[PDB]
Amino acid sequence: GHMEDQEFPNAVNSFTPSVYKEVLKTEKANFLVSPFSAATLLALAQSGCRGDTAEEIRQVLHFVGDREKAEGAVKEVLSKLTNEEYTLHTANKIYVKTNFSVREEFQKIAVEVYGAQSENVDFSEKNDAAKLMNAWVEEQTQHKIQNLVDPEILNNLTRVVLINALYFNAKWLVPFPPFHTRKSDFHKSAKEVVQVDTMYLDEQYFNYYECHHLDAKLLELPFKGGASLTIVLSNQIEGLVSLESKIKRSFLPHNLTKQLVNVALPKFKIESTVDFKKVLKKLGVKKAFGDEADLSGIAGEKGDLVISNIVQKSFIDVSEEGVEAAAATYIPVSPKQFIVDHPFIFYIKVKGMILFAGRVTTLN
Repeated sequence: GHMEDQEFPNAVNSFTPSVYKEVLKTEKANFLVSPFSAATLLALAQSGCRGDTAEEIRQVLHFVGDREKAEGAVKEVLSKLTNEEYTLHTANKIYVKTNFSVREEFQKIAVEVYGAQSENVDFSEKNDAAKLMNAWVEEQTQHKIQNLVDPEILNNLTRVVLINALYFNAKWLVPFPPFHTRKSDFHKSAKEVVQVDTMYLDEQYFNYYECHHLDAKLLELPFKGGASLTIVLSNQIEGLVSLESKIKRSFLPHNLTKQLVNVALPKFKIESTVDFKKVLKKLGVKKAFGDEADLSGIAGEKGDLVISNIVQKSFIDVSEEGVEAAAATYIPVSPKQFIVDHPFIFYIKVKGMILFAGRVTTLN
């Protein structure tokens, strides 16, 4: 990012499993989360904070000290997540209590550096505020993400709200042939099975790895432009919890090599809404949410504003052409087996950086 001494891409990757472990606590089935995107929003917040407040956020993001560096670093990653071959869509905003006019300097850095914006809003009228924020999110996500803010979360004390909506769009480098898509067994556990739409791709060379410590297999499915979707598949039907007790190892980079493989991957769609205040509190951000809070870089004086809520909403829709891809039309000219037919972890990487992570434990 800024080069005097990458370790921002690296900080996100270590942040990722910590976030996953927290989200698990409240999510009981499938989920999707972007630790990366949340991280860039919180970094925006951090820039408007001061003293121990801002320093804490820095500590938890295990982000770098210098502000030209932090800002430059985040500015670089965000600029690259726009490709000819794939696009990350984000609607990130920091809405602030009307009483305290947002400093123009902060609204500017939001746009110029952190791919977000900031705006004053009256939280008094709960439902108008909610609608306003949600309508903005809809316009910015082509109406794909709706009702992000539940007006019930708003109250007389709402001071600063972080909104973080996103979704990813990419094409498989080697798409699945839809003719071969069929209903097949998916084992949610030993005792229960279901029939769900499953896609099939044979005799392809994909990055593959057998992790012996984890008793799992890993497969990296390539997107056009260098992005990828990585599945972490336990060798045993009910082995997911095990992988989650060792969640750190599951996201670590491995010596993946191209092996000849057949793949059976269910189609899946997931929508998640994540309370990142809850997450960040367990990870070490305390001051910014309470009385000692210092958001004077955003507006007002110390103690006027606190971060009241942090809400991420995202979805993923996995199909034959890729993710959030419309049905096109295509034709082409003793393999390892990668049959994804029980619960698994997945994650999307771009240029070595994890963008999204999640799990599927249930399908229909």
